[PDB]
Order: sequence, then C-alpha cells, then structure tokens
Amino acid sequence: GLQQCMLVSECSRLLTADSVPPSDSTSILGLDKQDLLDLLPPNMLVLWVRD
Amino acid sequence: HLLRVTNKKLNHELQSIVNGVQTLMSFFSTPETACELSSQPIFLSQLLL
Amino acid sequence: QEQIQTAEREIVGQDLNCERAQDLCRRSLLLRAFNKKREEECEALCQSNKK
Amino acid sequence: IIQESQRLQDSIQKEVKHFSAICLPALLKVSTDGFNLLPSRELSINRMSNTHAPYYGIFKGIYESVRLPLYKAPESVLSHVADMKKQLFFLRSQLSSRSEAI
Amino acid sequence: VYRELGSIVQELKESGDKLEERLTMLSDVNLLSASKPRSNIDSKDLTSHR
Repeated sequence: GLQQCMLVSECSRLLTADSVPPSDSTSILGLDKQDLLDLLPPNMLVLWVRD
Repeated sequence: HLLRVTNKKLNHELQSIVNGVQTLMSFFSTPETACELSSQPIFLSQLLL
Repeated sequence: QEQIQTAEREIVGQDLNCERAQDLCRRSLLLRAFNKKREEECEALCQSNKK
Repeated sequence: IIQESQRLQDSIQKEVKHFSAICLPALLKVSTDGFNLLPSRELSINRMSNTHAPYYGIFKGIYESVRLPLYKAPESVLSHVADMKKQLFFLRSQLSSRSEAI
Repeated sequence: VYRELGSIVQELKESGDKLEERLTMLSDVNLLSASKPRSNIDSKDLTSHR
C-alpha cells in the first residue's frame, strides 16, 4: 500500500509539470492525474496505511 | 507483454472497421458490366425501370 | 584511521541508490495506466464496428 | 477510413518505444524564479545527489581536486575554493616574509 | 449511412492527431536519455561559470 501510494504520487508529479494550465499541454502517454489516482488502493486501505 | 496484446487487439479492431466499411460499400457499387448475373440490385436507384 | 577511511570509501561506494529499480517501477505504473486508457479506446472502436 | 486506420496502426507500440527512450527524471521540472521550469536534475544542488546523475562523475573529480569531502553540501564548494585562495595568498606572504628575514 | 461513417472518420482522425502530438513530445531531445554530459559548460549553468 505504502509503495503504491508513493509511486502514484511520484508519477503524478512527473505528469503535472506544475507548468501553467496551458489548457493545451500534451501529457505523457496522454495520461492525466486522474488516470493515476485510479490505480491507488481502495480509500480504506490508503487511510489505514497513512495511520 | 500486456501492451503487445492490447496493440494486436486494437489493430484487429481497426482492420475489422476497414473490412466492415468495404463490405458495406460493396452494396452501393453498380455492376457496370451487364454480364455479371450475380449482383441483384439492392437499391431502387439501381433498378432498371 | 587508514582502516576507517578505507571502510568509509566502501560505504560511500555502496550507497545503494535503487534508482534503476525505482525507474522501472515508475515506468511500469505509467504503462499500466496507459494500458488502461488504451483498453477504453479499443472498447470504443469495438462499439463502432458493431454498428 | 483506410488512411486514418493506417495512421493508428501499431499506435501503442510506437508510443511505448518512444517512452522507453525518455528519462523520467527530466520530466521533473521545478521553478526557481516562478517563471523558468528547469529539470530538477539540472539544478546545481543535485549534481552530487545521485551516482547516476549526468554530471556526478565530473563534479566528483572537482571535489577530489580541491580536497572537499563528498559528504559536504554542494553549496560549500565555492566558499571552500575561496578559502583555499585566501590560504594561497597567506602562504605567499609568509614565504616572502621569511625570504626577506633570511 | 453518410452521417455514421462521417463520425467514425472523425474519431479516427482525432485519435490520430493526438497520437502525433504525443510522439512529437516524446521525441524531444531534452527528454531523451543521458546523452553523455556535454563537454562544454552550458550558458545556463551559472554555478560552473562562477
């Protein structure tokens, strides 16, 4: 759970070049932050891991 | 390996669409040459009234 | 002191940076997310073929 | 349709091949002045952070040449070199004084 | 039949365009692996110059 949370976070950041919304910037592999958040373990497991 | 499978599936579906559309278009092509007995006009536009 | 310095050089040389394994994990996750998106796209083309 | 379907032929494989060649850390861009996004690996503070960083081998060599320990923070390199220059000036002055005294 | 075929061509075209955009992005030289550090110090490397 912890490894997966860190990995998702690391990869989310790879995608979010904090750059300026350009409404037009082509993401790597066409992936958005939301596509990665879906690969997170179930919310009950994430809270358990953080506690 | 999963992406290779998915890639084959996507290529198959793209080919299916190409084959499907070609088949569909064969129904609209007027057999110029009298001779070929076989292709019975499906549409009334092709009907020899 | 000479022995300690040799041992120090060895520890510094062993600084296990599992960066390669981590890179592979990142790539794997990104590609998994990519695969999921491409599966959704395949399902959409399948629907068009049925029509 | 044939033309557009050909464009998308092996599209997944083509993309994966280009992705496999990219360096992921090059994607991590940080803004130091709020305006210019630079890859974190190009930051001067990270030149010694990882043995795999592009400039690690070069700066390792520079640290050893100026006798700066590898555990020291990268921000200390210029201050240290400045002190070394100060020492050189002092040694020259001492030599000149001693040569005059002799 | 014309409207339906038209929609399929548009979907394939949009997908094709988006793919070309992504490929162009991934081919950027700055993203491509560890080119052997440059022998010359980049003008943007102020620390090495200093």
